Amino acid sequence: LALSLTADQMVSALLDAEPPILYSEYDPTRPFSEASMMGLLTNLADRELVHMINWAKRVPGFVDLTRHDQVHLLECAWLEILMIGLVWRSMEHPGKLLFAPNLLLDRNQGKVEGMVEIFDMLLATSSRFRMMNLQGEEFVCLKSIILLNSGVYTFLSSTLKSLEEKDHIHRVLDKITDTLIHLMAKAGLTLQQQHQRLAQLLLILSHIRHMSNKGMEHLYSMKCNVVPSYDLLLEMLDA
Amino acid sequence: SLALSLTADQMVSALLDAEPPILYSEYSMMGLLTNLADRELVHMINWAKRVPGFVDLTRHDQVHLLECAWLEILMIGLVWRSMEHPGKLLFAPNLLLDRNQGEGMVEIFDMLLATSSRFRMMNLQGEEFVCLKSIILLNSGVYTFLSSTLKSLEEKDHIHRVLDKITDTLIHLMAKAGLTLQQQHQRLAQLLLILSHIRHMSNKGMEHLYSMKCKNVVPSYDLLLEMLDA
Ligand SMILES: CC(C)=CCn1nc(-c2ccc(O)cc2O)c2cccc(C(F)(F)F)c21
Ligand SMILES: CC(C)=CCn1nc(-c2ccc(O)cc2O)c2cccc(C(F)(F)F)c21
Repeated sequence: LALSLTADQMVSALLDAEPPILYSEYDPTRPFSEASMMGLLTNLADRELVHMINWAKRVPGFVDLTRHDQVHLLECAWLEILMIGLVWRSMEHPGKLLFAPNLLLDRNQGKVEGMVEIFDMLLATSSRFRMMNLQGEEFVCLKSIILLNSGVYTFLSSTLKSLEEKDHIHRVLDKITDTLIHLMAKAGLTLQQQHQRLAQLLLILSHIRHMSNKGMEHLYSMKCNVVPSYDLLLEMLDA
Repeated sequence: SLALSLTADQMVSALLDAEPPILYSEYSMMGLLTNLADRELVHMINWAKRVPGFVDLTRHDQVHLLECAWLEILMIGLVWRSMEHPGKLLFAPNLLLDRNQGEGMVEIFDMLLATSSRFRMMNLQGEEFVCLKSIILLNSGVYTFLSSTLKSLEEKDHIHRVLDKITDTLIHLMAKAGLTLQQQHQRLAQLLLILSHIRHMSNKGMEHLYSMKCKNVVPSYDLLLEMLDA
């Protein structure tokens, strides 16, 4: 089971679980309009969705959850997860968001003003990871943490099983924390640097939550989808 | 620079000394929060000026931090107040609400409750608490300064440096309470992850103000700037 993994076995499992990078619908009309871009982002996200489920089911400890909790965690975290993907992808492309390898946009290219604030936010984050020289093995830990953390406070409670599930999530989070710290020691950071890096990394998740909330906000503000329903996800979950 | 030299114990002591008082609700739900919020904000600005590192920022930077953190700061105070009242939110000593007295915003109410209860199972400590509060003041708005000029870059480093001193401070508090090296970093992580949840609740909150046509209760950049300058 998942709580038994060493830190080395946790990084390995997480690396192996990695989803693939997808391409954007090939050769769209350029220049873009506001909706054409959104049609492209939306299409891409939907296609990534399928793969994130495959990825989520291989996150040590995810499967031990009832289906209901697996869905609720994904519901809450999916955009955050895409967004950290993006920001990772974009690190060595100052000024640009690499949504797909055939879809690399600067702040002017794509066609709203609330959108450009998010874009700006994604760019900032990406620089920050670049500044911190974020490592791949750290990124997979962070992405996993996002998955297990984002929706855990809103399980709601009561029943003993509801408490068990929350307690299990929290224990997996702890091993991921042990894993991050292990990577940091391994790399030769002092304890003090280790603690500090861990904090700096985790604080960034709060910004990623914020951006997701902003993004979700916008998504709900179109008369179109375009946001995976509970049943959609449940289904996608049964093997 | 001052702030960067503090010890873990001096940092905590500065932070406890700076705590706002707990105010009473003076005397519709939106009515009561607005009355309370408005009075609390005055105190929050004076608390903020006392957070080590914070006055070393430019006034425009102080304002942006506050503008970004204000609801999360209210909210976290609320969760800490309610910690010892499971099932209830202690808005004020004379305004302690249960889930059922909770029109819209029962979602936010529930989340608030869940956070409080998370606090309670964690045995969250007053000293840890004040450290998290400060972390939020300095973290929530730092990624959106605007870099550009040399100053804005110097301001960002300085914030990150203070944040690191709050990190050392939390760890010190845990090492001193007896936690093992392992338990220290797991607890530091559990603490900070909760902050994502607070951000989340704050955003839902704002969302809810705008759909209540209550956009007005928000402190504006200029409102904030005038209060700081006093
Ligand atoms: C241009 C802006 C402000 C984007 C925010 N955003 N980002 C992605 C996304 C899709 C795939 C991916 O891998 C990573 C992503 O971040 C995305 C997908 C749908 C809607 C939005 C939104 F929120 F803008 F409406 C999205
Ligand atoms: C100005 C307004 C109404 C903000 C909205 N607000 N304010 C507080 C809050 C206020 C003061 C305080 O001491 C503690 C609090 O938690 C609060 C708590 C729960 C939900 C909301 C909601 F949904 F309106 F955003 C809240």
